[PDB]
Amino acid sequence: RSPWQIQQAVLFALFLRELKTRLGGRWLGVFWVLLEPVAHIAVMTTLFSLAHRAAMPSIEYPVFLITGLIPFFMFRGLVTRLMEAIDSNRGLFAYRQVKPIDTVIARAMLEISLQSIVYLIALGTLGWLGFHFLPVRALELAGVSAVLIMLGASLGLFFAVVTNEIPQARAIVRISLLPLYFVSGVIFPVHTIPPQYLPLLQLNPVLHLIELSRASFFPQYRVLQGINLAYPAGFALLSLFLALMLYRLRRHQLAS
Amino acid sequence: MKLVSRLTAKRLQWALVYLPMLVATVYFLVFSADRYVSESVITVRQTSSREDTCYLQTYIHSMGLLQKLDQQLKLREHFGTPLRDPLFRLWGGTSQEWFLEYYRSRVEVLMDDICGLLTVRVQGFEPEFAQALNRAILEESERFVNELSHRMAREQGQFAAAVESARIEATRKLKSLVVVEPPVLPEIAEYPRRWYNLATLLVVCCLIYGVVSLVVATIRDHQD
Amino acid sequence: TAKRLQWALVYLPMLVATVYFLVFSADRYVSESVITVRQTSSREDTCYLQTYIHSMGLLQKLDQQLKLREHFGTPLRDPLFRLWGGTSQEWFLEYYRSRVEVLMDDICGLLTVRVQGFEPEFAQALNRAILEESERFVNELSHRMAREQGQFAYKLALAAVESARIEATRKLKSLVVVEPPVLPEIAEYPRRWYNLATLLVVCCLIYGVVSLVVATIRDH
Amino acid sequence: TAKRLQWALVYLPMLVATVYFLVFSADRYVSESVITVRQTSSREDTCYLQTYIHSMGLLQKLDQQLKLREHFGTPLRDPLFRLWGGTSQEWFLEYYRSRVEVLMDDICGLLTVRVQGFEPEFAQALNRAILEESERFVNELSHRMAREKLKSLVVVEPPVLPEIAEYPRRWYNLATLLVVCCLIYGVVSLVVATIR
Amino acid sequence: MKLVSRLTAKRLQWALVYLPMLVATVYFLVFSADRYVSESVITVRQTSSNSREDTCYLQTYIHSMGLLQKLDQQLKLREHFGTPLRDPLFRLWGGTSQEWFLEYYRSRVEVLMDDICGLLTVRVQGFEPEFAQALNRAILEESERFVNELSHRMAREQRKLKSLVVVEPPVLPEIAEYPRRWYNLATLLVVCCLIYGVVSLVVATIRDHQ
Ligand SMILES: CCCCCCCCCCCC(=O)O[C@@H](COC(=O)CCCCCCCCCC)COP(=O)(O)OC[C@H](O)CO[C@@]1(C(=O)O)C[C@H](O)[C@@H](O)[C@H]([C@@H](O)CO)O1
Repeated sequence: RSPWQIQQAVLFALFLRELKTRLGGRWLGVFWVLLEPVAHIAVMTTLFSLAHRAAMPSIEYPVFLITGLIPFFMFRGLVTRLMEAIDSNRGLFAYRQVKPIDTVIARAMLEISLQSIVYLIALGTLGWLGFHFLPVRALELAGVSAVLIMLGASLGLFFAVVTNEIPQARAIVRISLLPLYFVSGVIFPVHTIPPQYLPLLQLNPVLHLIELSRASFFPQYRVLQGINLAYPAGFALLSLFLALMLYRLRRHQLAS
Repeated sequence: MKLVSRLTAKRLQWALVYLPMLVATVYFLVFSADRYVSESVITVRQTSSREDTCYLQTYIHSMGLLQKLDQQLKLREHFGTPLRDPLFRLWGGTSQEWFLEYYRSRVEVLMDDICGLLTVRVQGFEPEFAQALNRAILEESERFVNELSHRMAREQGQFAAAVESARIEATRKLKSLVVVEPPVLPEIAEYPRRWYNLATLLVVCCLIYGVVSLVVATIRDHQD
Repeated sequence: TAKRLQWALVYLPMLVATVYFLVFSADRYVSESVITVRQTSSREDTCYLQTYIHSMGLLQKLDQQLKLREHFGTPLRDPLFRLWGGTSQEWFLEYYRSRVEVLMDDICGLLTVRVQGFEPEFAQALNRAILEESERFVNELSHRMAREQGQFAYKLALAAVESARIEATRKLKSLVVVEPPVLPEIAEYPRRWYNLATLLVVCCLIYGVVSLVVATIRDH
Repeated sequence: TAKRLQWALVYLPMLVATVYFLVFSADRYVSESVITVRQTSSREDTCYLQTYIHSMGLLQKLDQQLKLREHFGTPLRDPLFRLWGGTSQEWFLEYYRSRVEVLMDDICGLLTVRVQGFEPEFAQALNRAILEESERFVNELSHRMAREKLKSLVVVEPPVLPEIAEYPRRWYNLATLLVVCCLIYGVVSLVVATIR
Repeated sequence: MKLVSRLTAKRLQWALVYLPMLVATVYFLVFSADRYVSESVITVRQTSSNSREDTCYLQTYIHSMGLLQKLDQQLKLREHFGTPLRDPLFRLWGGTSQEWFLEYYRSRVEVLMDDICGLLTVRVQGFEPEFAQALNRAILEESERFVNELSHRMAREQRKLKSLVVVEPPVLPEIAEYPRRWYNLATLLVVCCLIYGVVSLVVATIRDHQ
């Protein structure tokens, strides 16, 4: 048996286990992951519909919200769920074909599959309501989505490796995932904030990725200066390098 | 249950990956038709103000302009010439609403809020036809704005010394359209991008095949 | 291999940095001026000036007048802080842009210019040269603006032409100076200690990351 | 050991500050003035005054008028705050900027100038000379602009003769130094104990 | 560290629990001095057109020094504020510096600005009600004189230009607003208790630790 085949086997089994425990005993989690974008959209439109109409009179608010929200939901899930994978299977590390990175990859693939299903369903009901739901340049959208996915998975693995001890710090990162929602262009277009606050917001790679995904989605969408893809690409590459290094070095102490 | 197990990975791959490739490859490289585009940028201005730009943007996708253009250049018979492509062609005998939707899908108007310019891109199966359609749209546009101004001034004159001023206002083209870039003449087709469409299709079918394989495997495992 | 990396990674760059900074460096005196253009009879005019200081035609006029080429190559002690003989025009422009610093106070609406030079008198003379050239630049810009309508054009029309021909010679816009160029006597630059501390931070970062890389690759 | 950081860290700065502030310090009187420039027929002129007060040319005219270089060298007992003889021009500029504090209140456009000196009459004279020269520059700007009383200075609070030395606050400085020195001791002791 | 065990519960109480009310009761009842307050409300208008900034001009001018010199020459504040020998805390000691006199005057005269629509309210404290009213009236008249001279100067360098609106004239108080004796006693009780509880907890844990 090749190492690749046993890797597929262990990933399949771990995916089955983690999909069973991610949703409820009678699949109550699927309702929550379908309803959370709905509640977010309801609150956001009912709070800023006229303001966003005044912002630019060319893009409807719900499609803008979906395109900026579903990738952020996937990124937040990848960051916040990948790091609990170590403590969920402490007792499972006794069968000599199971490694922590297998749990990491299983959780990541599930997060990706679930959010992709949610994205497809959301685009379907958005087109069903008479909105705009076809990306003009879908290949660049796929590229930016892949960059965002790799950045999120790398950060999740990095936080899983570093915070194997001190679980209080785990909680902390979830708190820091709340302001990241309110800054990275998810709610309101970034053309309305006063310009001197701009570069302090431009070190956030998720802002750049959201802006480029929206630009590749809509026809004739305007981006600001310094919203290059090179900065998120380099951030993701460096984060993945450091995460893999730290997992390799601190490998043996992730035992039972 | 039993119907869930009545398949395999190769069967799913043939159902969701290579068959769309076959139909897309025999469409785009064989059955498709070229679509040249012609591009212009216009903006009105008071002689001797984004409102009249809105009037123009609504008027381009209007219905009366479509009737005038069909009377002038006979768009209905032109768009049915490419039988090769049964989809992007205009089937004869269709209703007026579908014709209006087809025309709205062909000519595309875009606005930029920072500068206020109105860009028009017109799709046609011939380059000279696309240029002629763009020029006809522009001249009917200018005629519409001038006719609106003349209608207001003619109503003012119809209310009624001031008669000469009303006649001058009726004759004077107060609002005029200035063309930043004249309607261009295309050389090759650019909109039916075959290879890019095939590539994004490849990404899409790979993704849905992976997702459906995972969910069918988990429902097979749960059903046992 | 646990001590040799520290030797050349930081110890030696630090040592060469200190011997260069304490011995090989040369003085750079800075002349400071504070200006704001005013209409005789506003942010756009000082914006034009701010673009014009870092321009190239002004640099060519200054090179013709004050001969900046030979002076910036005189301090032979510095190999990196002097202008190399027979360099490129683009490198010369970048050197001039780096040696002349222009800041804007938008709330106060004032333009401050700090010009560096290897002699105390040259910095003041160069700053006065930029002042005079900027004044004549805005003056000639207004004159060229009025020249088209002056050259474009019964008795009242000729009277209007006579009354408008003086627009090409009237001094409509004037450069008001708040702080004239100064004559320094102690060099402000280089700031050896802050650059040294920056080298401490950068060298520590590179040493840490390369130590992590080596410790990771060690058990492979 | 721990007594080395117990004594040499916190005590010696306290003896240094005690032997400086109690005997070696020099009293510094301060005068204050509150002004605003207004046209007789305006924040730009206020900003002009702000950048002109701390300038170079004004320092040269004031050194010609009142010779501050001689006045700031009188106290030999204070080695820090006195102006050392034969120093650089730039250090003289920083010394003048430290000795003349200007504050901007932009909710109504008010300039306030506090001038420190070792003599009270000298401080008042310096403040009055600064006010007069700033007014002269304010109208001279418009005179040079219109050459090829346009403006006036409104004096809310004229320069005031001080009677007692407001600066330096010896007890306040000693107390805040003591607090920081103890804090520093606390943090270094905690880390040096928790490293063990 | 040996003195930590000395601080028993009965001791720390007499320390900061009871002592403070002893000194507060023997000060606020038999040693303090009454301070009558006169309140006026003004605003300067735009009559010199042929305006919050002039109100802030006035706010800076009231707490100035030249006005204090004028008022000291006019009504002799320095000898008046040394009248109560009973209370030294609320009294102006003789022979003090000019800067301390300025700080005392700034403490006695309180100026606030209603900022929604700019109303200048002035409260003046004095040991006699008629003196407080007189000081308020003198402040208002010097205020009007300065705001008129504020323009008279540039008019002369280049008629009552500006004007002072008196919404609420300086009233004559009957009873003294300050000091609030029983109120200060109640807040003092609250604070002295809170700190006693906190320090009792900290002395208990430092006794248990060592
Ligand atoms: C001010 C910024 C915005 C306003 C937020 C206001 C905070 C809400 C109020 C507190 C909501 C709340 O629940 O508290 C939070 C505190 O907010 C944060 O996280 C700060 C987020 C910083 C990242 C922001 C990046 C932005 C992203 C841009 C790209 C967790 O902290 P906590 O005090 O509750 O933890 C105490 C635990 O009991 C024990 O943890 C320890 C401890 O004592 O052993 C251990 C460890 O040191 C650390 O976890 C902890 C401490 O020291 C480390 O700050 O203390």
